[PDB]
Amino acid sequence: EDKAAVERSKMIEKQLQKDKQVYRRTLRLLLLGADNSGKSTIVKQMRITSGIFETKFQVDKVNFHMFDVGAQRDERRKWIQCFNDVTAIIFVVDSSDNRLQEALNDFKSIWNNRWLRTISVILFLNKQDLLAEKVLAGKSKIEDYFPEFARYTTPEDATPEPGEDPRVTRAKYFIRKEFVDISTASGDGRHICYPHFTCSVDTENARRIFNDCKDIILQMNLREYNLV
Amino acid sequence: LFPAPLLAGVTATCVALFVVGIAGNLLTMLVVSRFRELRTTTNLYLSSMAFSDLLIFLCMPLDLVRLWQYRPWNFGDLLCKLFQFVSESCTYATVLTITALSVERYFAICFPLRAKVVVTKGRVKLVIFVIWAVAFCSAGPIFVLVGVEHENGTDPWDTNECRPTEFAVRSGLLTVMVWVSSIFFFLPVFCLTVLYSLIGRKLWRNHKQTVKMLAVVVFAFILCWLPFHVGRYLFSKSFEPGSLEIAQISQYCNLVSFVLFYLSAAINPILYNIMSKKYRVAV
Amino acid sequence: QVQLQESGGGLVQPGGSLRLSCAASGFTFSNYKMNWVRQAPGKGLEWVSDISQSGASISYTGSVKGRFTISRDNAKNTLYLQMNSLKPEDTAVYYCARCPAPFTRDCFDVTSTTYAYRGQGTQVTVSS
Amino acid sequence: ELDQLRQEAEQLKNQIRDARKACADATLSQITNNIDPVGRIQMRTRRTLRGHLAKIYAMHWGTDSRLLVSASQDGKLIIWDSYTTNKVHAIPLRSSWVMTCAYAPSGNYVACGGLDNICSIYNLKTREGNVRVSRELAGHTGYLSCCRFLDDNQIVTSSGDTTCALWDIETGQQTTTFTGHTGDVMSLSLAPDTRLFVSGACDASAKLWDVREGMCRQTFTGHESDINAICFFPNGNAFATGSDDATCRLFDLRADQELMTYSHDNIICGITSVSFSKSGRLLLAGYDDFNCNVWDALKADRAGVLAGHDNRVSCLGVTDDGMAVATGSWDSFLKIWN
Amino acid sequence: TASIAQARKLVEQLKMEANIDRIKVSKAAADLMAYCEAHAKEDPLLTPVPASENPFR
Ligand SMILES: CN(C)N(C)C(=O)[C@]1(Cc2ccccc2)CCCN(C(=O)[C@@H](Cc2c[nH]c3ccccc23)NC(=O)C(C)(C)N)C1
Ligand SMILES: CC(C)CCC[C@@H](C)[C@H]1CC[C@H]2[C@@H]3CC=C4C[C@@H](O)CC[C@]4(C)[C@H]3CC[C@]12C
Ligand SMILES: CC(C)CCC[C@@H](C)[C@H]1CC[C@H]2[C@@H]3CC=C4C[C@@H](O)CC[C@]4(C)[C@H]3CC[C@]12C
Repeated sequence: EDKAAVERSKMIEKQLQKDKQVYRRTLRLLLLGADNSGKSTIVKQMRITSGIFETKFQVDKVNFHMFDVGAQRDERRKWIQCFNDVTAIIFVVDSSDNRLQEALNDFKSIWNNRWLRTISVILFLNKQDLLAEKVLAGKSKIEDYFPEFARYTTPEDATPEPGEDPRVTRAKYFIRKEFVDISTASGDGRHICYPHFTCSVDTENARRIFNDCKDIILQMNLREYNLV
Repeated sequence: LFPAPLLAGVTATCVALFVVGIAGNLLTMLVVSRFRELRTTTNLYLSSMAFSDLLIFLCMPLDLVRLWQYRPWNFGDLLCKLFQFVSESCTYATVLTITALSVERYFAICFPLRAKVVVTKGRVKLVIFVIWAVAFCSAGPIFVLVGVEHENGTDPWDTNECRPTEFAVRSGLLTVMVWVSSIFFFLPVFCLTVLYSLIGRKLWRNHKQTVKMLAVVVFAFILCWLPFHVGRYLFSKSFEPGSLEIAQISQYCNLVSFVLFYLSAAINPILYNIMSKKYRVAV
Repeated sequence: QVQLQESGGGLVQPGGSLRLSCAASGFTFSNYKMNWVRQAPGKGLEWVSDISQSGASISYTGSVKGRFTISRDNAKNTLYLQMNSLKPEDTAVYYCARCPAPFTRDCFDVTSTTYAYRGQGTQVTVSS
Repeated sequence: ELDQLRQEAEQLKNQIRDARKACADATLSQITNNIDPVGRIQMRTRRTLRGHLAKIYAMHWGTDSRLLVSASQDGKLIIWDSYTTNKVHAIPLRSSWVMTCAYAPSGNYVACGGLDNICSIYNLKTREGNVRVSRELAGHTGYLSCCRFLDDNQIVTSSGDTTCALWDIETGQQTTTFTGHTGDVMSLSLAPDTRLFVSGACDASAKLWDVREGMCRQTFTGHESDINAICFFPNGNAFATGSDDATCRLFDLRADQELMTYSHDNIICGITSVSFSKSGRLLLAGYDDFNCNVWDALKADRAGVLAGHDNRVSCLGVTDDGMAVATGSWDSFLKIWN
Repeated sequence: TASIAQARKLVEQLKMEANIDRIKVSKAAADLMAYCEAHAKEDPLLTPVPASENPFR
């Protein structure tokens, strides 16, 4: 009868509230990257025909669910829409210079998509030891792919990361500046790109994500608490 | 007492504040009740504060008659006592909701990822209930403090005034009430200053406008409430021997405190709501 | 039906020039951002350049910047790529692609697995 | 040879175009102009269904016209009773990225799938009184976009791997595979007699499939961009497709071409879902802008508007008796309109 | 190497689409009009029902 139906509905609604707590307390991340990007290795650094993989890890008692696209076709304009409410997109790009323009175009599409236009991107410029080896070697020239590098000079306010030959710093900061230009040239402060120089061996990658999420959540709290 | 033009200006400004504050506090309640996506914890605190401010403004006409029109308080003594109790309870509830809102803003800014777990919306309704319970418990002595008195040498119909009772003045209840009231200035002011200073430190490390509006909030709170409690203390002191010269100071201070007291209820919706983009679009 | 037909381009000596044209049918040509993509022998598809709906915004890949220029004619529903100072590495099949949806700023049109809104391509060869 | 076959395909395309142009003796507008407009269709929100934490991606009415299942990407299927708004079931999904849900015509099962590339069949009438995953149909190499029961033992699904599949639920293996699309298959509509189904597949083309033979009978073009939604006309001799080019289109199977185009210069956003009313006079289309439009399916006029969603309208559905239309949106609310 | 087959697959397929028995568009338009005319009064959304028979009231 109607009383039993209402009782069952209320029993369901209790469980729904219990699940709402967990759903709200957890942060969801979308891990994007190309085949050459070492994202597959970054996943293995999160030590706590399927079409999606989930790795759930914990930083300072905060739970992150990071989602890696599995068996999907290369056309992504439709399933990417499923991720318009994740807290962040971790975009991993390999520094090898050449696939850099491809990664730049991918980042541009992600940045300017209508359904991803409020999602912040944590940009992992992965494989920086390889970048250093390639730059020092001198055999590969960035100017052959990015002619503007022929006149780019390191900013005076750039952190040096002690122990880097100036050529490595110039190259890495030019590569960072490409993505930062893409991110700042379009949209507005509705979302922010957080560039990082990382290696797949880095043990602090997780921490970086945490440090960025605190900022991302902060930016929403300023709105949620009538502060802006 | 006072020059007639002074109280004419007081009542004019008070009527203007009445319309402005009624509009703001009604808008807050309507927006929060209609829109389900706006029923967040800050908006629950702000709905409680809007109710408190609306009640203060609804009590305002009686207070303004008590101050300006000077029609003898032939109304019920229960009416005087109860309306003073309502005004005081709403004042304390507004102050405590401001404090709670600052404490919840300090979290979610200095601990953005801790607040997602520690802050529970189910407990926010309990917090509002506790705020209101404390306000009622603290305004309870109003029924012992206030009453309808008269000039001893005249008929009890042409000089009936709703005021603190001479018994309370003589028994010392006035001073203890003054200090209990001052608690609701010192605790909120210190809490707001400390927590918003820490928020400003973090954000400074848009953020400029956030810090500016926090400074505005603290400045408006101090402006509206320091005269209130200072005037209450002066009014208590004016009944001691040799305090004749400070009676006029107390009178003027309490007049300005009346104006600022109702300005506070008029301005709270502006300080806490219109600064939000979501609220502005919701309107 | 949505169809893109590219013409021009072929064998050319290094340092030469070639004007590739693409005629578009089956859709409102002026509502879509247009792109030039290419596939060199033994490599994947590579984005070359893009031009917006009105042509006010243009972009090129670094390897061709300063040599190729993209243009569009909406009255004729045509896209042009004028390629100057041809290099041997430009040997490739050139495809004209268009943004999957109108009025958008993003494109997802370099995919190998049969992106629907690009043509069959035209071969451009640079050799001695 | 590649070039020879390409030339042959182009010549056959010209032949088909000429044949369907010869069949185009008159237009639908020139034939329907004498019918009286439908008037202004004013519809109100009778119910609002709350309980989904995240955006709703799909909903489907039960055959009884009372119970309806919705899927949210928070990882839940909710079976609601629309009359009372009571939640009858809340099924937690193993993969939260669900993009489609289906209600068995018998009401005994529901289905759902998404980026996991698997169609999960859930039994609603277990003796123990608790819902369980009856089956997990695997074999697609891309996300499931749509699924629809033919029967308690057969379900047809469309995937982002460009193929559709007819499954035998008991054995859990693809009885048939439908191939021929080049883009992701976004939606499929099952025919009233269940012997055919149409599919729209992100290549600006729709295709008609015979379930038993497993071959593409007809291919319809005319859209300029991806087809996100497809719906059969109630008699099963026509269907409507909505696309990202911000227009809906009506196709007739027997005339084999496009009859009507529903679009307005003030609409520059894609269509996410389409549905026909009981008699087929009204075509309801959800849009990327947060409100749905009701079109006079015969005269191609916008008869009404359903506004009330704060975000993208992701799913649409009309009851089998036509008494109400449910719209689900990315704001996580389903609204019943009447 | 398989692409040559795909083109073939396409070509032959187009043939089975060219050989179907199409009908004049006027017939189809008239059929749709006839269906809508016949079923108009049975459509609650097209013809709003009295509030008593509406199950959502
Ligand atoms: C004339 N009345 C209207 N006014 C405005 C007053 O200020 C007064 C007369 C006065 C007028 C002009 C000049 C000098 C003195 C002075 C100030 C005090 N007081 C109150 O009534 C207090 C009673 C009270 C509540 N807790 C206290 C703690 C310590 C002292 C008192 C109180 N409560 C309010 O005021 C309400 C609750 C309505 N907000 C009467
Ligand atoms: C007794 C008088 C003087 C004051 C009592 C305080 C009352 C009015 C306060 C205390 C808690 C408050 C409620 C807290 C939570 C909600 C839920 C929200 O969806 C609508 C507002 C509503 C319902 C608030 C309305 C005002 C409220 C009921
Ligand atoms: C009337 C008084 C109490 C208002 C308090 C203002 C508070 C809310 C804000 C406004 C601007 C803020 C300051 C802005 C910038 C800095 C520099 C930083 O390196 C240390 C913190 C410090 C010094 C902030 C402290 C808090 C601050 C003073």
